[PDB]
Amino acid sequence: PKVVLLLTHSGDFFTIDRVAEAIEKKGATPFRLDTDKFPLEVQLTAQFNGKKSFYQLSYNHQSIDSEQVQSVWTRRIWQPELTGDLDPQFREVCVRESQTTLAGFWDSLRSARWLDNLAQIEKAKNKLLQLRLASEVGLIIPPTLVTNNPDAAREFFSQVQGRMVSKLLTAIARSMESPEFFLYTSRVKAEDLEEAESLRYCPMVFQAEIPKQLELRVVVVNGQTFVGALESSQGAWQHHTLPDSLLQQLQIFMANLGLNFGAFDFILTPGGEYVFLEVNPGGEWGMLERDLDLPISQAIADFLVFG
Amino acid sequence: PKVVLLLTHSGDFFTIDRVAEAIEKKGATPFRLDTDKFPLEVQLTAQFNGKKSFYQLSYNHQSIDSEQVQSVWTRRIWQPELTGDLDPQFREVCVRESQTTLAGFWDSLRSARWLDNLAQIEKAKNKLLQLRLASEVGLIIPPTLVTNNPDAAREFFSQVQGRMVSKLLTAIARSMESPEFFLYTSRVKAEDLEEAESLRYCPMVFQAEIPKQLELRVVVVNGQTFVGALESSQGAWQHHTLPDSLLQQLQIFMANLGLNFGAFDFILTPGGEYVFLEVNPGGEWGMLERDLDLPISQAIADFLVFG
Repeated sequence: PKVVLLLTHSGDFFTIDRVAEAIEKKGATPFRLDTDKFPLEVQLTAQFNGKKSFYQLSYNHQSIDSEQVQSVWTRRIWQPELTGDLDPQFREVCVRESQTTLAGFWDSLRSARWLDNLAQIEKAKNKLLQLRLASEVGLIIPPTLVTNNPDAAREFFSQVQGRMVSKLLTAIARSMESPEFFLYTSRVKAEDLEEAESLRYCPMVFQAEIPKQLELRVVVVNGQTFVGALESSQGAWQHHTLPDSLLQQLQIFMANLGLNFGAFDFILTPGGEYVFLEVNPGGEWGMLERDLDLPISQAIADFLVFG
Repeated sequence: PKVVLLLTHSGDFFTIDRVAEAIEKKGATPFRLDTDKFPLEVQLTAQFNGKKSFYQLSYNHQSIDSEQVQSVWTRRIWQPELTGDLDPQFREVCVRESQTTLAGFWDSLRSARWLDNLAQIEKAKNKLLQLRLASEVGLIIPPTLVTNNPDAAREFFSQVQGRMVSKLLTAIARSMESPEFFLYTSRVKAEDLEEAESLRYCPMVFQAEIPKQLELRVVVVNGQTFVGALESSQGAWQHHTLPDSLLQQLQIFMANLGLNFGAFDFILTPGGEYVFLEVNPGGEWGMLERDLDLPISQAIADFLVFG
């Protein structure tokens, strides 16, 4: 009942600092676990006899056990950082046992309050489920195809009435002066071919390019909503008010993903329709808070320390 | 409402044949999807406009769409078979988009009856959660340690009263005359060191060796139980009756994993105590059915076609 576990990457700064400070101003104690640093710099131990099976965690000369953890913040769950040119089977077993051990430790925290529960996060990461559920709840989506059939993709390029089509893929953005990195959906233009031997029969996600006057970033924390907008014309986030009908749909989308935290990307078309693009793959909200003074970290701390 | 989807590996024979035939004797139509053959030989397509977003599946010149699927049998969910010496980033994207596309297709079958639902299976695969839950429900487990702290492992070797300790790892068994393969937990004896540079800080699972007069394979299908035993002394499965107190604990274990199908490994000690070892990692039941005429496939077909 005495620490808030904050799960991040070791190269994360602004968002973790704000949440961590908001947590201690509330009276609680945060503990930062860089998940990329397991297993090289983090030790986990658990013993089972049918007694209590609790876990002990050590990281940077600090240590906690699982009954101390009262809430968990899933800022970033990263794959194990493994250094070098390791033999492939040794590597495969290290990575698989590391993931298994971590999953064992997350299960030992099942009674803490999670923002958010890992099973929800893993499911919600899938863009195809997002689109299916968004359209079911009444959100507008861009026409979208997933296929490993080149014929079906060829046919899809003709049904987008007459617009461009892009391929979609999650990527990491790192440069741009600031020393932080972001997860974002890259959009390469689709100009066909049958090459890419190494991707020949591999499925891809294709989506109709939609015209925008605004990009929206909608961050929802436990029923609080925080909205930034960018004017689009090839930026600084600006305030924006969403209609309540859209907010109600977002909550139904969010409760069907089992999530209490979400960052959503929308566009507003010239015609004025809100189009859902995706749950932002990195849950990225730091620019909103600083550029606009939106107290997102406070709402995060509030959920973690008081529900 | 017109096919039972059977998810297997393309090198699976006995178990899929029995279930498939039991299904058609009931009046239903099975459709075999070898998941290892996606994406090279299986085509998946889905289109989203907010209309219906259904999926089309083709495999070996047969095709179905997701509204035809009434039930799904998760015999084997295998990673994508990818052939060759592919460029690592192309490979990484193919594999990640293949998994994403498959997960999209499984979501489109969310209204069919699953044996078992994939979220349960993925969670239940974790041996550490199995042990935690087994001891909570009152099943006896062998003393077990997971750690990447060599000191903690050293200490564990002294607390097993005075028995041998093995390391545990999931592996694939393929030879032994018969042309099928099995998932099983390998047990290498623990004789320490600080080498294995490639596994130096990597967690491992250590377990006290327990004496056995019997190994048990307990297969449960929708509240029906099927038990095989092997006499241990360095075999042919033989009948065995479990006490009802153990059966009640198994059902509580199974309902806490959200599973309607499970293959469990136990040992019976010389002293006569049933010790839980693990949910059999491959759900392996084929030898039981043939060596002992236990109608496991019939119970599987029955669940899939009628609930």
